[PDB]
Amino acid sequence: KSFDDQKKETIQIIKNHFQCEDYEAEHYLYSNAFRKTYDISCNKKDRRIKKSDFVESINKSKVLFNIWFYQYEGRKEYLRKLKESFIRRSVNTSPYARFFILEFQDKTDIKTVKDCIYKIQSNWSNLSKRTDRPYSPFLLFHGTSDANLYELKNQLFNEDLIFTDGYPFKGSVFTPKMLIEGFSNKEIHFQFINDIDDFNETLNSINIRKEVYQFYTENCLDIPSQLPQVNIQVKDFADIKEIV
Amino acid sequence: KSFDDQKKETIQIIKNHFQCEDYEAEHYLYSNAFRKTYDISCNKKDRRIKKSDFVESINKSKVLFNIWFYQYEGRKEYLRKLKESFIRRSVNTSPYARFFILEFQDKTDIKTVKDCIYKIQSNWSNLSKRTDRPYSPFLLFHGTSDANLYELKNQLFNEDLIFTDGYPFKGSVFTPKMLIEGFSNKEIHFQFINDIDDFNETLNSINIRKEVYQFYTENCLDIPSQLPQVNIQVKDFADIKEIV
Amino acid sequence: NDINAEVVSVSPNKLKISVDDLEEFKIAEEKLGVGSYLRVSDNQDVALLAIIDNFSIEVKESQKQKYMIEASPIGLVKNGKFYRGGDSLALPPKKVEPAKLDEIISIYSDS
Amino acid sequence: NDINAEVVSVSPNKLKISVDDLEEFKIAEEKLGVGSYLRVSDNQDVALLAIIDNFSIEVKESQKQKYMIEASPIGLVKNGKFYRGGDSLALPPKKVEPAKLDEIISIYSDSIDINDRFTFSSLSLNTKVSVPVNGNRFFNKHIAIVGSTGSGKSHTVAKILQKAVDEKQEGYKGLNNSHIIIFDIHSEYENAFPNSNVLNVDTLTLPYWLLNGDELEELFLDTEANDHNQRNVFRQAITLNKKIHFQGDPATKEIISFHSPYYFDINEVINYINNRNNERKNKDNEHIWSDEEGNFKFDNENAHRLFKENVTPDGSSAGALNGKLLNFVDRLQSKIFDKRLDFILGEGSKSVTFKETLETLISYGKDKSNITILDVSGVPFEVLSICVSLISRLIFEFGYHSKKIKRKSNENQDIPILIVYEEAHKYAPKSDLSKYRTSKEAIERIAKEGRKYGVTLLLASQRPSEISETIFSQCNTFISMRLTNPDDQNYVKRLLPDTVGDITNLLPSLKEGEALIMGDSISIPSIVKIEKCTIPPSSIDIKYLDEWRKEWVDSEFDKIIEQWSKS
Amino acid sequence: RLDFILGEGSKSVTFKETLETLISYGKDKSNITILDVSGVPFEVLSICVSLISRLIFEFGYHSKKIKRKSNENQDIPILIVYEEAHKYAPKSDLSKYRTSKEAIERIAKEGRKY
Ligand SMILES: Nc1ncnc2c1ncn2[C@@H]1O[C@H](COP(=O)(O)OP(=O)(O)O)[C@@H](O)[C@H]1O
Ligand SMILES: [Mg+2]
Repeated sequence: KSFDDQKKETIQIIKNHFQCEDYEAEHYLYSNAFRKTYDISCNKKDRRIKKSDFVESINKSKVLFNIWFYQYEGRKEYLRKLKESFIRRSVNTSPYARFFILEFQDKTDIKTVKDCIYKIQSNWSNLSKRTDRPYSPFLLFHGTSDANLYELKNQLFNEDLIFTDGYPFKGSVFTPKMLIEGFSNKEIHFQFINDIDDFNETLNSINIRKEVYQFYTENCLDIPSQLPQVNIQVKDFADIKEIV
Repeated sequence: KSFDDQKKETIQIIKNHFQCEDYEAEHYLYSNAFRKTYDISCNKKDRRIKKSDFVESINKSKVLFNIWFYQYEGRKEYLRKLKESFIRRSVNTSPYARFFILEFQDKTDIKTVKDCIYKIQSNWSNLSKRTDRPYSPFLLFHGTSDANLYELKNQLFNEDLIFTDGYPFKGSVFTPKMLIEGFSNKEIHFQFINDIDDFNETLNSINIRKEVYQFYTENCLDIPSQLPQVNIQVKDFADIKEIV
Repeated sequence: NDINAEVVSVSPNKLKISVDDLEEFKIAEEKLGVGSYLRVSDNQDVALLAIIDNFSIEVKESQKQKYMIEASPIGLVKNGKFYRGGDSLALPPKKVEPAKLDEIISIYSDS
Repeated sequence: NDINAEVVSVSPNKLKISVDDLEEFKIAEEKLGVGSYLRVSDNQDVALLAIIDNFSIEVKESQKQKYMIEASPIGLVKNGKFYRGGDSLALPPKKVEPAKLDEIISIYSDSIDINDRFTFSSLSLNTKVSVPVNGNRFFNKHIAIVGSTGSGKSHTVAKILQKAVDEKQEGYKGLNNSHIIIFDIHSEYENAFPNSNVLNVDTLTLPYWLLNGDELEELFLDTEANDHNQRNVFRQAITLNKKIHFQGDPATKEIISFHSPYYFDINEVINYINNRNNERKNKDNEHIWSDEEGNFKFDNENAHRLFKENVTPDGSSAGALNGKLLNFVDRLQSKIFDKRLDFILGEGSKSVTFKETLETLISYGKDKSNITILDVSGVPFEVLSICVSLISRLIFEFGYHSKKIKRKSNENQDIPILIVYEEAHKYAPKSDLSKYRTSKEAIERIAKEGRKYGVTLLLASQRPSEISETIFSQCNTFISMRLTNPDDQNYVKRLLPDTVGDITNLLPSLKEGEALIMGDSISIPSIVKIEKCTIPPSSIDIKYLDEWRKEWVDSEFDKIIEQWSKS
Repeated sequence: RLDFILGEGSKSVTFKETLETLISYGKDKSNITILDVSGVPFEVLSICVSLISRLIFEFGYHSKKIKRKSNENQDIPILIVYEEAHKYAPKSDLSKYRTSKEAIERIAKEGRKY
């Protein structure tokens, strides 16, 4: 039972418990189990916990950020294992309605988050002038002041990254059909969902397959469970660009 | 040391100190150091000079003329040396906003200035009708009277060298955008910037990569230093035809 | 951008690439040669490498430049690991740029 | 839906299909590639199935994407049963979908009976469907496995043979009936078949007296010289030597000929021919000799005395064959004295038996195995054609004589024999040179006639173009691993029946272990993925870089020189 | 001109000394042995090439006879460089070059395993 030998054993007993795949047994189920181990290290009055509580708590839809494998693998190695495990690409990525929910604090500057938007826009969109089914990413930002959120939108428009938010003029109600039309618009680079209330209104108006790639640091939303969700907890916004 | 030994150690002190390349050391920093030593030795006032003072005296954005490098190799060999050092060319010439600042003085014949303009026009322009990216050089002249300056432009117009200067009609203010469309205009052979105040306004209207080539005899204008610069001193204006 | 190339036709073993914009000329001289390697993908994670086989740059009096590149899909990369294959499909149109240094190195070093 | 394709044009053996929507992109990735299967119908019970020959996805500025699929109808599926044949006609338009797993399974599981299926590979595009072949028609008609070096040709050869050995009938435990002979030039199959008899040059004793008339003359005589006197004395020395060593019924003794497979001593034959080179006659044209027992005259009763070297000629004039065999005798004993030919011409061939040699070749001796591996790596290349021709003819004639027993007993042949020819172009080249002539005709007679005598081929060669077209055409099963030589590609295209669009340029792009099987054994020519060898054909070869990296060895050089002097 | 092959030194030299010369296992060990055959007469050049190529191959042939007897990992791999290989191994079947043809073709066909 060495360091690597014990790591192989806990993966197999996790795979026996859930009868699930091996890509998320090591990168999603093992990482959440280790986080709850150190979470109960502060108050350690409980050594015998029933499997209906401890295993239920770690089997969330969220992939929590582990600091020890962040230090043991490294910064580049940890983000590389989040590439091959959750954000899997093909040569021929299909036109699906992809939703990118990113967590915004006031301490994060605009320039870093811009570099994530051009990373998301260049990788998750095909606005080619010859294509027949163009797709554009949907971006949602939350947890921030409206002044900081409107500031990011202004500099995105000035550098020729045209987007839509369902508000084509001042005083407009949130018309969601600009977002679906902007999804298939070759001249709209990405969509910009303003807040939580516009996210659920948009989902009922799309009939094609929808995927959600949430990336958070502190808080995460209770988005509905029928659509595919891919949630990664990160240390900072600069790690999202090397993940997507 | 013999004559075949001490010259190729004369550059190695500057080359290792500044970590520079081959062409900007033997032709740009050695030649200025040779000229900066004679004018301090022929002077019978001061001889002592600090090595740090001598560093900043020769490291100016200027290729100083050297008299002793004119009869040692000849007229043809010196201009050949200055040709391939700073005015290196490729098979395909990029559509860049090249600015040519030539010093016009009253002792210069209009004809000798004229064949310099056709040499620049035939070298730094592709006004073919099949170009999707046409380009044409910018010409700037300084140090001459406006009566002699306007005389040069009038003779260029009679023999069908069509140019623009930012003044489309009499009494016009300087619109710099006439120089901008003339850069992409196939029927406009070159641009004729009148004075230095017209030159700085045109630089802010260019967003593509731009280069500056200055050829002077006594006085040299100051271009902002972020641009690529070629400032070469010559004996007379007739040398400029054989280096560009 | 530097080069805006794009796949316009796909065969079982043949790729036709149209270069729409070439703002940097130096890419055409070195990176778009006869035997150079192109990466064919819409994302920087998984790509399809093709070697050029032929090209044609035709210019007309008022029309835009018609730069066409003919290529053949020798293989595929995933996260910097090259897999030599055959008839892996790239649905057109696909963004085409010259292959990076680490991608060309991984063709010869991985085997 | 996910896929919206339909047939826009038909032809006798050819469909043009236009993909109109392609909503789900992974349909095009794995189900619309070249060699995939399409269901072409308007209902869900009667349909045609189609291989994909070619496709073209044009995309332009404003018009729709032009995805055209070039397909050829391979057969007809009716209510879960597949019927081969392109005779059935689809009137356009017909809705086109990718074939389901059950439809592709029924393509290969209907033309072959449940007891005639020989599965050793799966389909390359769909792993979940296995591709059986008609195992009777797989082996009874000769097999040719071709491909470049490093394509997996030897792993595919072994995986066919391991599945042939491991398969058994129900109700018995022990070895099965299969008999496979492998000519191993690179010594790879020793590790692949651990519990099998392996014969290299050190242990395999091939008697020289089992060589027939053509092979004995090929080994010793010169075809280019074509000397009738040298040929005649060689035959009569060998024929007499076979008689005097015969220990049996005198009736069998009289029918012993030059070509009859009986033991003769090659040293005595050299002595007799050297003797007749020293012939002297008297004035009555009779060659007179003197030995220990006394004077004697060369005749049929006294010609056996010339096998002894210790005889002297006694004649006034030079004999009939005097001074005509000096070049022949020097050539004759040059082959004998060479130590590289000790397995075929040494003292071990004296004590071996004709029955024991046959038991050695097909592993019927004390140790019996289905696989016999002939490691002919140590065979010198000038007798590789001799040794392959000897074993192939010893097996074909055993296969022929097996049938002639069985027709007297009114039975079929009990044992069939497969021979595997690795590097098959060296034995049987396209060139008509005489140095590989004898190995060509041995493989010729098995390719042309061995089908009826239980002797078949497995031609495994890197350069199929160098193989003779006459032997390659007699093969009916064709497995192509990967051909990258354009001369090799074009030759195989001219040697592969029909199958346009499948053999064209798929062969350069085939991955390792990925093969194209065609012939009467398989229902349709298809690209398959040969299943992995758990026990691979590893050849122990010298790794020069690993040996050159280490220290310059000094103790080894003294040992090499001294044993060279010892041997 | 033929003193190297037919002189008094050829009679006095031993068989072991020849393989120390062709392989550089003598007094001064060397990774590369350059046989400068430019001075060799052209009529005997195929004879010298075939003699050396046979001797080097037979050294590798008897290398393996040691190696099964001792069962030792230590091995001597030899690479032979034939500059102007078309004249030592021609397509023509003339007797002037069949000696050097046969020695090279033995190395090309059997020398992989030795
Ligand atoms: N069916 C297969 N599946 C996967 N890999 C294979 C298969 N067959 C062969 N290989 C690989 O291909 C390599 C080439 O082996 P092989 O084809 O036997 O060589 P050759 O074609 O020169 O006889 C082997 O090292 C083996 O690992
Ligand atoms: Mg092999």
